Amino acid sequence: CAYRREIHHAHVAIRDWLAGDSRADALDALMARFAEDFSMVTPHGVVLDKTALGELFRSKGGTRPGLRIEIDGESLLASGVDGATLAYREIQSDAAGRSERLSTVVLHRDDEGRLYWRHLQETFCG
Repeated sequence: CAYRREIHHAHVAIRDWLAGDSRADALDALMARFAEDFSMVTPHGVVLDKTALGELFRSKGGTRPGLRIEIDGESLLASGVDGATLAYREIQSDAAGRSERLSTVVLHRDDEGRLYWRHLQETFCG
């Protein structure tokens, strides 16, 4: 579905950016997926707004060569005319190692079907 697709495509863009295999003007296009009022809770229990996430991604561009990101365990928790809330699992692996986290995302949709990230919370596993 469109929601599952957005979760996957966003992470492919994130992976390419972190690995240094991104398209031209990649970061702006990536940050455009996030709503103005986006907020997230990282696995460290730290809160980041859109501006803060953008600064973080800027500093991390190309820092994880060969990075691979796997998304699975997607579950539609709620959905309506304004969007949906879903849960999923994210696995990251590179030379430095592998990490697993569980996430909850709130996606906002406009009438043209376009999706924007409104909220994201992640929790480390293992």
